[PDB]
Amino acid sequence: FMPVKLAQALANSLFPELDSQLRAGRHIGIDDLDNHAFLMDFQEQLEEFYARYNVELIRAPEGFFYLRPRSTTLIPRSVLSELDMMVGKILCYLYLSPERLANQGIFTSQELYEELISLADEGKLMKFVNQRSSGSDLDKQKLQEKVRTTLNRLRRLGMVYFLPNNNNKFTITEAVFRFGADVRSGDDPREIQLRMIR
Amino acid sequence: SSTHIEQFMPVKLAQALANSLFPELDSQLRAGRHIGIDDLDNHAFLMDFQEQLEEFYARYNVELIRAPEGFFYLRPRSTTLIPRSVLSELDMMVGKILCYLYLSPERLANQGIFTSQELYEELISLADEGKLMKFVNQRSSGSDLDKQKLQEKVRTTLNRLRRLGMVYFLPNNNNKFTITEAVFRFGADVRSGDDPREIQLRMIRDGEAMPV
Amino acid sequence: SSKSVANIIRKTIQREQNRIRMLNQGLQAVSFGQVRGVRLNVNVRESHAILLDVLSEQQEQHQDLFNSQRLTFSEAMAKLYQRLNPQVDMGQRLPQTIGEELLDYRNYLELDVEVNRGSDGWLKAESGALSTGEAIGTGMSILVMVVQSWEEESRRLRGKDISPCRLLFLDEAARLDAKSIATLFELCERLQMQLIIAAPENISPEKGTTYKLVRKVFKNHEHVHVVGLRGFG
Amino acid sequence: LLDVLSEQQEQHQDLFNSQRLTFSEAMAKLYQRLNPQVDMGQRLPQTIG
Amino acid sequence: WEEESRRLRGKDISPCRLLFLDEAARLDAKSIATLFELCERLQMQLIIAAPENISPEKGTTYKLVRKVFKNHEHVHVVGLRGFG
Amino acid sequence: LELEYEEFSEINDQLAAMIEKALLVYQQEQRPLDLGAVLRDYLAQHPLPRHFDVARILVDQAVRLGVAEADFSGLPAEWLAINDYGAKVQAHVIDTY
Amino acid sequence: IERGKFRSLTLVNWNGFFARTFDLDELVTTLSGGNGAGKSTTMAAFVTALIPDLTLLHFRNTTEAGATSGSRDKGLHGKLRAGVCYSTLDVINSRHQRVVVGVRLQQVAGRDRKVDIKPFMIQGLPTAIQPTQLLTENVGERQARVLPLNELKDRLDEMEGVQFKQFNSITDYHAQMFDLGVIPKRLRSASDRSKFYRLIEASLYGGISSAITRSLRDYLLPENSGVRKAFQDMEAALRENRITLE
Amino acid sequence: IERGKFRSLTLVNWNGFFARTFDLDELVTTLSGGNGAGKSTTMAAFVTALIPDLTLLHFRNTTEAGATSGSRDKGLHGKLRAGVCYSTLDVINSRHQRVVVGVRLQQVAGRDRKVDIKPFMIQGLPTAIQPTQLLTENVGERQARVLP
Amino acid sequence: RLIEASLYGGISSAITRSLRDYLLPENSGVRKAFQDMEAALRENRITLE
Amino acid sequence: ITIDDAPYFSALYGPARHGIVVPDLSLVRPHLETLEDCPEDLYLIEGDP
Ligand SMILES: Nc1ncnc2c1ncn2[C@@H]1O[C@H](COP(=O)(O)OP(=O)(O)OP(=O)(O)O)[C@@H](O)[C@H]1O
Ligand SMILES: Nc1ncnc2c1ncn2[C@@H]1O[C@H](COP(=O)(O)OP(=O)(O)OP(=O)(O)O)[C@@H](O)[C@H]1O
Ligand SMILES: [Mg+2]
Ligand SMILES: [Mg+2]
Repeated sequence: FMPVKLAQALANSLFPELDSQLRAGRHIGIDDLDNHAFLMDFQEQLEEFYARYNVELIRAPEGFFYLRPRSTTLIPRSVLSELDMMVGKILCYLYLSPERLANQGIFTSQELYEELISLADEGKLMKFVNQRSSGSDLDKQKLQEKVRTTLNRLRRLGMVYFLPNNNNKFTITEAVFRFGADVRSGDDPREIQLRMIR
Repeated sequence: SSTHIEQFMPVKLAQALANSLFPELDSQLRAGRHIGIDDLDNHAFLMDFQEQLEEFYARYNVELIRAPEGFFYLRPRSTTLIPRSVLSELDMMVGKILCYLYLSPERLANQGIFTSQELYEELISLADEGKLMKFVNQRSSGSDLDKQKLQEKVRTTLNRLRRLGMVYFLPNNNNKFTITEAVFRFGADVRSGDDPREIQLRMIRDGEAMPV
Repeated sequence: SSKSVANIIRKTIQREQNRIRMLNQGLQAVSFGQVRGVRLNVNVRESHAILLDVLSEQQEQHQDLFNSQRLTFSEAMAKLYQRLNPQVDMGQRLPQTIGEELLDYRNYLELDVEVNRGSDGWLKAESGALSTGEAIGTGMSILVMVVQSWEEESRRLRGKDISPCRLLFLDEAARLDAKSIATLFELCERLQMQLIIAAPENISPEKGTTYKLVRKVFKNHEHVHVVGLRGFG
Repeated sequence: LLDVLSEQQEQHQDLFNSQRLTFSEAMAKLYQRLNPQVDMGQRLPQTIG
Repeated sequence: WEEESRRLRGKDISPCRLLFLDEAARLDAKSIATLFELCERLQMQLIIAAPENISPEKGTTYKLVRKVFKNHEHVHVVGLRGFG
Repeated sequence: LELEYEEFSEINDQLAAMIEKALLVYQQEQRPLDLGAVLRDYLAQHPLPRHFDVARILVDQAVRLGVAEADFSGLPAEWLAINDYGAKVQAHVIDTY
Repeated sequence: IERGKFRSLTLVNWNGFFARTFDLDELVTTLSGGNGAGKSTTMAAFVTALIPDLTLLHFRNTTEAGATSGSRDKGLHGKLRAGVCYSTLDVINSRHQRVVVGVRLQQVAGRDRKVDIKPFMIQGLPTAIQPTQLLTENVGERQARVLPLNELKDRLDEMEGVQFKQFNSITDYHAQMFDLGVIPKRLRSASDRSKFYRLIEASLYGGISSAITRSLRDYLLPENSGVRKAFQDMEAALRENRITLE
Repeated sequence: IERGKFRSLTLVNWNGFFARTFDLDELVTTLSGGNGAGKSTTMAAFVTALIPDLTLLHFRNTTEAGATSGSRDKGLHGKLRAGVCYSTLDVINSRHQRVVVGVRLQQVAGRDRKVDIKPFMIQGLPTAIQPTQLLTENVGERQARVLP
Repeated sequence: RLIEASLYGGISSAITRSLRDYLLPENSGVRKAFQDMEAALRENRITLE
Repeated sequence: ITIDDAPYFSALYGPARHGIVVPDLSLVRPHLETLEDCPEDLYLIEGDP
């Protein structure tokens, strides 16, 4: 047999879509009203359903849901690039207090580009593009292209939402905290985030 | 009555989804693997609950299909919830050759065990060697380095076909392998003795195959 | 329209915060193992705080969306909420329902339970991060919170000279140490709330009434012999 | 079922005149063959055979 | 399980035996007496926990007290004995 | 440092011994036992702070001796006083030994 | 002023209790006895009399305290005995009115372990009459006879000023209990019953309840109508027009 | 034949314990103390030293027993302090051989509250050596230090 | 499972549900004879399918 | 207020039930001339709101 509430949950019309998304690694935040409510309602059974795949369904303390595979995962795994985590930690830093007054939650690609270039060390930047590179225009253009590419990957993960127009301006969701640092009693988030970025 | 499985789901479908074989199979199927007669467990499972699985997957806008040869596979629709991809032309050359090898009664005495060299020899016997070499490198003219490069590409594509379930390597020797009936999908353009253009149109209409 | 709605919402929020703050004080200095206090932490969600401020002071920037008679008020609220925080998605649900959700004040509040453990500050109460007795004590605390809230709620529908009864249980009470039981007795006494506790004789609280049970077989049937004591202290 | 499979036609046809045992029943278990109602999964349980 | 491994094990080794029980206070005196005689007849070791000393005349016992001390915590352990 | 030690007191076990010896006569003669009178007489032999423990132990010993047939009558028993300062007991007389 | 109190709990013909009445303390009542003596049984009686709903009632063992529904047995049937059984509470309001509330329990015959339950209430009883006396006949035999609801109704109606009310639905029973100040909230609907039972059973087993923790705002905050009804009335003209157009 | 026995349990740098050694009994060992004293923590240390498989270890409260919860946190991390930690067992084999099994535990820096485990075993240790002293270095005036 | 059930005490739901798996041991002599019949029955499955 | 005291209070306050509480009543004196849009009889009371 099968638990009644589990059968009810997976009978719901929203399940196929959410399944598809989750398997891809997308994170469900409070923004997605219906999906988030659905997970809140049926967590106790969905956790068991996905445990059958050797994959863990976790609700982050901030509120967003996501899947974590074990070593014996039944779902084929894939892994992010170094530049990807660099950009992710940058976005976590930009989730700041003056952000509210600075941009009202809406950023641009240039903010991130310039922040990345200003805050990172040159050596790891060269390692990102190519070791043979040295402070040249074409290298910076390639790095811009790679930044746009990885930003789209992150949009796929649900970290960042593009505003619906062709231009590259976006808003940061709470789920970006997954890149963030460990927090200890009384520690300042800016300092610890910078400490890891260094 | 209320709080009763039948309210939300057919009993047979729930019974299938609760089976211990389902997660494996699901995972695989989604990845594009074909299922033949040799992997009994899976095949039998498929057979037992065919219609429930079909109905299930339908939710995704994907067809669970059964070829006449007895092998199952997934065909996504245009509105598919699951991504769809196409094979490379080299994969097709190796696919149609593996198909002719399966049919060949002349080699049936091998009991299905073939060697990469035999496959390669058959392929070069039929296709235009020097014109096919164009795909390995635009400057190829029959040099041995380029011939070894072709053999290595064949070795790589054959490994991809293994992941798709179209061929099984021996347990201890990787230079030898065995075929399965799933290879007959490479003959979908000629199984009926009719106008090739019309066949091709029919196939693209059904979502079986794309041009390049 | 506009400002007045914001004011009624703000006053309702303020009154709820104050009542919670009053309930909160009764639970100060409750000793349960290393736990030394319990609180109900109440906060306002940002996405709604900005909406409330906008509705209070920037109404001239959105009046087109409010006085358009082709759509109703709740729909106007939903559309304004989507205009702010544009990344929010809507699950193919009618804007009417989202509007009525915005009309319900409770949706603006975020609620947590916190404990003042040991040398540390205020921590969110997680079961896995507490001993057994601390968990039991915290549970009792939250339960009395609920009971007090419900009595305050209903009194506007009850007679002026009626005060409902209050009673709670505890099974396998042996799990609590003497200090914790003293704390629990103090709480219930200060709250005029009755208790019934079961223990396999390991605990002998001097105050209150005690019943001794013994099960026997009599004329080939199960029978329970009962004795009672009270008045000590 | 072990008695059904163990004892064969030629000698035990004189034994088979009992109402409980017959040959066809081995194929009748083909119905049971397809899927028993096992619940928890470890190692590999499959079927009546 | 011990009987199953009789074949694989060397002849001269008998494996150790040990079990736990938290919140032993849920059991009354008669039940604990039963449990002790069972485990001793089987050469079975036990580790049990209870807020109050539920077993005064059998085995060893330790008493734990936690002290807050210079903005951290420290546990003090003292033994108990049946008679004095 | 090295582990210290602490010891238990056997005063309550001794108390149980005196009470059980004092109570054994009722069974041997099969004399009807009333908890009210017995508790009132027996509490007079100890000071007030110890009364509660004495009452508990005495009840523990007494209930093992037979049953009270009145319990099946549907008639509740009264709360008898057993000392000053206001202690009470509820129990039917023990008849069936 | 002068909060009400529960005065006593009575069991009739339960497993191990033919006829027993417990006099509850004003602050603390302690049940004590060896394993299997019947303590949890008494608390089962209390709560079943308080909330007579067979959909919610589930007396799982204390071990495995938090698991799923699991078995189809709710654990109540085995606590009854053949014949008729009762559970009753005696209460004193702030008005000092003596009200007796309870239920009648019976084992439904069959393969499965099912129970039948019927609530009732009595008002105006003299202070001189105890529940056990009402519910039993002192026939010549060694043991009395428990008398069904028919005999009970006839016996009570004979009394002067005593009223016997017998309910057909749980909702009515809870409404009367609330009106007399026996519970802190009037259980409008099944959802309210579920939350009240959650409260009681969470207190019974102990620990930080998962369900209470999930829905904290639903439990601790009252719902306010003022913010809404203005806009329902203002919205009315449009609603009617839209429906007419459709 | 003489069956083997567990001699003792040792904890180093756990939550509330710096370096403590419990001597087990041949039949029964009891732990007592008020709520929050640290009894369940001692249980957890023992079982961790017995089965270091981090996929399995899950220390629920005694309440909520039997509920398969999938909790976000397994409850082990908080029972450890910063720095290095140990948990070891001393056993007398049926062959009258003294063997010391154990694990080295250490918190992982990072937002996720993860833990690292490295098992080890010691054979032939002289009977006069106590694990508490073997695992620590005497630095300063009776102010010992733990060593990796 | 065994140790955890002992620690929290009581009738462990998982233990009782699969009691066969926990108590009854496995036998190699049975397997050695059954290897041949396993081959045969596999073949029959093939055919059936 | 409860249903029992509701009739008493409604009788007590009479027409002024729906007045406004304003603790000074001199701060309104300048505003008052502007009141052209109000119920024909407005009631004002002084006290701590
Ligand atoms: N549903 C049931 N079916 C059969 N027997 C039952 C049932 N419920 C309880 N019993 C038996 O009734 C007796 C009393 O059980 P109960 O749970 O009331 O004990 P208790 O005094 O609360 O024990 P403890 O405090 O140790 O849990 C025990 O013998 C128990 O086995
Ligand atoms: N994961 C954790 N994180 C933080 N503190 C913890 C954690 N686990 C336990 N503690 C704290 O450590 C102390 C010891 O808890 P523990 O459960 O070991 O005590 P105990 O004496 O067994 O108590 P009880 O008998 O009530 O279960 C308590 O203060 C508990 O709050
Ligand atoms: Mg019990
Ligand atoms: Mg503990």
